[PDB]
Amino acid sequence: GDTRPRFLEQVKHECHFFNGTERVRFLDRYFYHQEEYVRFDSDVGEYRAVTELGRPDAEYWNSQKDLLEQKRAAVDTYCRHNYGVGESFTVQRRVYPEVTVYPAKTQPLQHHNLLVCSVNGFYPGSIEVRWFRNGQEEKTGVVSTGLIQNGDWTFQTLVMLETVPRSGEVYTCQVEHPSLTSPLTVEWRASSA
Amino acid sequence: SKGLFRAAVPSGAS
Amino acid sequence: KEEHVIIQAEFYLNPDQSGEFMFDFDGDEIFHVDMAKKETVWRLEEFGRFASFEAQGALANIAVDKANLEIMTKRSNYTPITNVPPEVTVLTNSPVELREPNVLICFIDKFTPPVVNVTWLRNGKPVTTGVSETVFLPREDHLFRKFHYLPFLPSTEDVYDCRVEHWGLDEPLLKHWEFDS
Repeated sequence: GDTRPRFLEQVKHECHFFNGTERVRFLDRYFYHQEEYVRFDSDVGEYRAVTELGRPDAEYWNSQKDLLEQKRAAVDTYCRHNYGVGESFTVQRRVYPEVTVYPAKTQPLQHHNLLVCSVNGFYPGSIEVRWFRNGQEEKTGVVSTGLIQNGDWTFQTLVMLETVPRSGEVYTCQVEHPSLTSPLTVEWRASSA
Repeated sequence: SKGLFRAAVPSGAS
Repeated sequence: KEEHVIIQAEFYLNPDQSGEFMFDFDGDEIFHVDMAKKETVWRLEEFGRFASFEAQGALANIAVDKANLEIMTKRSNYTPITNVPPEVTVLTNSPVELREPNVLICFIDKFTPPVVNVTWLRNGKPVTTGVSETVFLPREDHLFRKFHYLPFLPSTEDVYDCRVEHWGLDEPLLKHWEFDS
């Protein structure tokens, strides 16, 4: 609808945490459209122009002593401080996965099918999902969507297995996740239903 | 028990 | 590699005169500031019990960003942003069973500028009832992502779509979903 040209300023103040808070890196990043033009990186300790467009800003701001000391304190005053405030419901947050198993194509036996394992609602992102046929793990024929972020502090993943079920067979999906102290296991037995 | 988030401030350009 | 990242992300966009202030923990939103209401808005209501944020401070930042934008626009010889059209994916919150409450999720990815018109369609007719959306979320490549949500009761009779408009697309983009039987 609107074909008027557009103009965008972004600013990202980023705190990167390694080994709890025992190493923190603070980045103050300025963007024009998508182009980073100037940044302060606590590891460098002054502003550096990323693109020629940022030189006037790097040079002006680096001439301001109070400004630099202030950016140099940001690892503590800003990053550690905010890590403190949010830690309890972010870093510590754990929601259990829900596991559901089903065939994708309602087919007869001795015919190719995808058994779907749907893992849903979990936090944080890290998870592992294993398929077994009888008691034997199968890493062959595993087709996965990967980690999908739902945008609401939960993730899902869908892990499918390529089978040809014959009816004397049992298949199992095993899930591990930090919220759990033991795997959640879900079975599917090969028959008409 | 109730903490306050601090905003980092952008500098005015030349 | 790093355990966690907290990003305070701001923008201002002309000539729309529109801006965002938000916090982000590992790619999920803690909160944002509704520039209209001048209020902090927690992504989950529970976060607000544990923390607080002086929203007036966000609006000041935005004013600095607006004023800077004017400067940057000149400095670039009035070079505008290149549209990057979005990718859209629709998926369910949990697996689909008939008559069992569920939520359709519209994941809108890898676009800029942060202006989109989104509409859930049920059988080609819009639906506002019970729906929700995030603000525009930052990406490491400096594009944006966004989610929309529609509660629904699955059915053999219904079809659904996520209709996304954006200046980088020639036409509206529909992503389709229907009960799978």
